[PDB]
Amino acid sequence: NPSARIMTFYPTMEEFRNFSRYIAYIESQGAHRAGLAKVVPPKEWKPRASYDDIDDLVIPAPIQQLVTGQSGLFTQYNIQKKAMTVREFRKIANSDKYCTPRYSEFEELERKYWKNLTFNPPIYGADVNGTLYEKHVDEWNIGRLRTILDLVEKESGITIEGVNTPYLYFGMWKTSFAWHTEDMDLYSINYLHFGEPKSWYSVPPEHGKRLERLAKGFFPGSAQSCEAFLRHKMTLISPLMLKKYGIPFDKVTQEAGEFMITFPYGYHAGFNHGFNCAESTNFATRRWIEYGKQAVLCSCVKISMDVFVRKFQPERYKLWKAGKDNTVIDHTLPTPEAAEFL
Ligand SMILES: Nc1nc(-c2cc(C(=O)O)ccn2)cs1
Ligand SMILES: [Zn+2]
Ligand SMILES: [Zn+2]
Repeated sequence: NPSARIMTFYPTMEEFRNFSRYIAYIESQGAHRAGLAKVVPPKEWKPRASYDDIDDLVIPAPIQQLVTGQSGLFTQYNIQKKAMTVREFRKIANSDKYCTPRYSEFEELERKYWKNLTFNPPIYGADVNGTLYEKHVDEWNIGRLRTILDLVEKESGITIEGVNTPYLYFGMWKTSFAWHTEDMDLYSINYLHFGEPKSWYSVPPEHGKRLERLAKGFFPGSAQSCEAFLRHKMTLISPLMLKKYGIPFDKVTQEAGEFMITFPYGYHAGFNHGFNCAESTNFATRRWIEYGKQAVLCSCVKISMDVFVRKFQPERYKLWKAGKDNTVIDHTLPTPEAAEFL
């Protein structure tokens, strides 16, 4: 993948049964270079029979997304509103004031998003604790992926909501997710259960530092206030701005029934086309260990790396605790679990 373009994968039912092995396969294919990959599930796979029984589901803290800024540079302020049901959210979403405008091609809707981002603030039904998967679904179940991230809960019982538990996101037109990498630079999985599409922008992890540098120049007050202010998830940057400053990036639209995988240190941002619902959580592979050790956290979610270093890096353990671990990450290298596909 020399241009680090977003790749799409079509596993068979057999390939879909082992989650961790398929992540290892897409890395041996070079998917991790883009920082984002699309996975289309087998036609015989269904995580839920129907979504017509969730109208009374409560969104306890919906947020009004106020956006301030100009010239492709914006700050998003999330204003907590009173709790509302899925039914109440959907009615606002499909109303004359908040529904999706007319569009023939993506570029037209994308132009409309960047032109009207600061106007008529929408409501995002974000960070809802929960799952939409039926109990019996064993394949790609966001509630129980069985990766090495499970070690945190196994050893302490500690749960970090949205990180080692699922989050639901009820979107509407122009709802957004700002530029960020995951907590502890972990991997993420996002499934679009139903509704209108979700568009994504990604910056390859091998160019991640270029975006950080650009963000520091444009918001110097924030950079002096926090070591990793992009973790506040308030910064919106248009693709025209990334193009102007030579930041390599790619874009993709996720449709209902599709998965998106984000990779360690893979910067991403995007927006919802209209009323929809996504389910998400973080996960890990052996390659993540180094990212978690080297991750720059908010200085204004921290996972203890000790258990991971002791279990998967005992040879490099003594050097790390002393502070002499001078390991440099090669963002092009696939996870060691990919060896069988190479
Ligand atoms: N670690 C985090 N990742 C997110 C996040 C949200 C979305 C979404 O709203 O669709 C998509 C991708 N990442 C938010 S906090
Ligand atoms: Zn994310
Ligand atoms: Zn901070």
